[PDB]
Amino acid sequence: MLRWTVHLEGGPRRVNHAAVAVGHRVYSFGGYCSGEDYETLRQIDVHIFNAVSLRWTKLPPVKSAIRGQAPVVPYMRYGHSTVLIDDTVLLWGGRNDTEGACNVLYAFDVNTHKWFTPRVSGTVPGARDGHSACVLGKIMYIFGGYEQQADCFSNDIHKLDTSTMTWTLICTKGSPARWRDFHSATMLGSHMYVFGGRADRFGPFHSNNEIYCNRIRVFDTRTEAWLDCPPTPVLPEGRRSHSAFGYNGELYIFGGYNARLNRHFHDLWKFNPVSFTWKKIEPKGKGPCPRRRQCCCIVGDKIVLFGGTSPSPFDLIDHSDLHILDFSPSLKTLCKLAVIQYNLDQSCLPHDIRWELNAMTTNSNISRPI
Amino acid sequence: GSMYVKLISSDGHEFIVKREHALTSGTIKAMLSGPGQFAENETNEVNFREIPSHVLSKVCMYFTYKVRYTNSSTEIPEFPIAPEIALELLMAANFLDC
Amino acid sequence: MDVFLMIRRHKTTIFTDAKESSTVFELKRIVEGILKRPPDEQRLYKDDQLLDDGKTLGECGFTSQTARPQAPATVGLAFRADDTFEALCIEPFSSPP
Amino acid sequence: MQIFVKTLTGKTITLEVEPSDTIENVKAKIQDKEGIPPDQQRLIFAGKQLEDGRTLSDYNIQKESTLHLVLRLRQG
Repeated sequence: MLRWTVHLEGGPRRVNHAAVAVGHRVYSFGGYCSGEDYETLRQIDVHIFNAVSLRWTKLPPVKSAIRGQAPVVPYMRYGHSTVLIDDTVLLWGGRNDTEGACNVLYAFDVNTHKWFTPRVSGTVPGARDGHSACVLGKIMYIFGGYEQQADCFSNDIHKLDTSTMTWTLICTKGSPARWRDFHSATMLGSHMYVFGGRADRFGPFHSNNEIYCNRIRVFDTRTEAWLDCPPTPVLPEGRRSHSAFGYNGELYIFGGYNARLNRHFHDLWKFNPVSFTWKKIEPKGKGPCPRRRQCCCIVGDKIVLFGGTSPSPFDLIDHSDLHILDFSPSLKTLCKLAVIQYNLDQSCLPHDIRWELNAMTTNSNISRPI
Repeated sequence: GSMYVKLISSDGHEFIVKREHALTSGTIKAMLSGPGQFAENETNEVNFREIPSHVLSKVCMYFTYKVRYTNSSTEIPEFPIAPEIALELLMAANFLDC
Repeated sequence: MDVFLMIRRHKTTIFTDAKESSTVFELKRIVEGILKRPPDEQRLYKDDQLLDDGKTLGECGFTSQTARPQAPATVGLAFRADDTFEALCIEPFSSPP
Repeated sequence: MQIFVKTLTGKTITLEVEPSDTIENVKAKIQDKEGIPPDQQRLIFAGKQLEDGRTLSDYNIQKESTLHLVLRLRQG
C-alpha cells in the first residue's frame, strides 16, 4: 500500500511551473519563484528529474540556430500548461510580470530538445493563465483559465487537432462548467474530469464573490457535451491549485489552497468514475507539507510531486523539494526505508543496493536553502 | 501449474505457499518457468541455500500481504520490519526481486 | 472475514488463507491436498487446544483482526503415526543477530 | 479621511487618502505600504471593479470604507 517513499531537496525552486513525464524522466518548464526576475525578457527554463537516479539536471540556454535570428524558445513564464504527445511537448499560455499577452503555441522535442512554433489555424484561444490542458490521441483540450485581454474567467473548451494544427472553439452541449482558473482537467478514457478552481459565484468577472469549486464536472469528448452527473455522498473541500492525475482508471487530487478558508492542503482524494464516488486516501509516511501549485507527474506506479508554495514556518515560501508517492511499494523499497530509518550500517550491503540507498538520500544541486 | 509451490530455506525449513503469491518475486517466477520446468520434469519447488528461515518466513508474509492489499484503498496496517532483520530482509528482497 | 494462517508441523509451514466461517475440516482438506494425508490422519491445534472438525475458524478463536496477512496466526499440525498420533512439535525458525 | 483595503486572505491595509484621488493613486499608495506593483492589483467595491481613471468620489467611497483587493496569482 501507498506510501511517501522519497523526500529530496536541492531541486528547482518553482511554483506555477508545468511538467510532463517522459518515461522515467520528468521535464519541468518555467514557473515562478519569489525574488527572481519575471519582468525582463528571459528564456524559459527546462529542468529534468531522473526518477531512477533521483537526480535533477538543467538544460543549457537555447542558442541561435542561424546567425542574426533570435533563439527559438518561449520566454520565461508561469501559469502555462504542458502536455506530451508522442515525442513532443506542447506548451501553451501562461504569462510573466511584464510582456503582456502570448497565445503562441510552442512545441518541444523531448529527444532533440529543439523548440519550434508550429503554424496554427482556426480560432486561437486568447492568452490566459491557470487554464487546464489534457490530451486524447492527437487532440489537446484547453479549458478555463483567466483571459488577459477579455479580463475574465473562461469556461470555453478550445481543442487543438495537432494532426492539422487547427484550433476549434467547441460548441458544447449540456450545462458548462463554471468559468474558473487554477482548476484541473484529467482525461479518463474519453471523458475530461474538471475539478476545483477559483471562480465567481455569479458570473465570469471578479466581483468580491470568490468561491472554490468542488462539484466535479465531466465533458464527453465523443459527443462534446457536458454531462449531468449524480451527486456524491462525500467530496473534497473546494480548492484551487491542487494537482490532479489519473492512475489505474481513477482520478486523484492532491493539495491546493482555499482562500475563503485561507487553508493550504496536503490531502489526497480518489474519484472513481464508474461508481462516481469520492474517497479520502491516507498514504503511509510523512509526505509533503500543505502547499499549492506543485506539479505531479506519473512514472509507472509512482507519483513525482515537486515545487509549490506554502505558508512560511505575505510570508509564503516557494519549494525546491520533491516527494515520491509509491502506490505499490516493493519489499525492497520497504526495507530500504527501514534501513535508513533505523540508521543501520550499510557497508555490508551489495553495491547495487547501496547505490539505491545513496540515490534516495542525496539532494540535487540546483538550489540551496533559502 | 500447481496451486502451491515449496520454498526451502538454507536451514531446511519448507515453506508451502500459493504459486500466485510466490510470483510476487520476479526471481521465483523465473525459476518456476526455468528450462525444462514442464510436464513431469516440473519440480514446483525452489531451494534457497542462502536465505535462512527467519528471513524467508517474513518474505512469504510479504507475498500474502502484497496480494491481499494490491488495489486496496482503505487504511491497513503497515508491513512490520524489525531492526534486527532489516539488512537481511533487504538483501533477500533484492535477490528475489520483490 | 478472511484469516491468514501458517499451518506448521516439524519444519513444514503452509501459508494459506480461509474465511472465519470455514471449518477446521476444510482446513484439513487443504492440508490433505498439499501433504497427502487425509483429515482423519490429522490433528490441528490453536496453541495447545485441539480443534474439532465441525467448528468454524471463528468459533476456534481465529479472527480476521488477529490473523492478518503480514502477521498470520499459527495452526499446529500433528499426523497419525501408527496406532497413535505424533506429539505436536513445531521447530522454531532461525535467529537473526 | 481614511479607507481600508483588505485581501480575501485577511491582510488589512489602512490608507490616508483624499476623496479626489484616482484609483491609480490608491494603487500607488498600496505599493508604498506593501510593495505590490499597481499592475498586480485589482480593486473592487460593492461588487464593482474600479477603473484607474475614476476617483474615489466617482465610486461613492465614503469614510471607513473597505475596498476588496485581488492580486495576480503568480504562486497559484
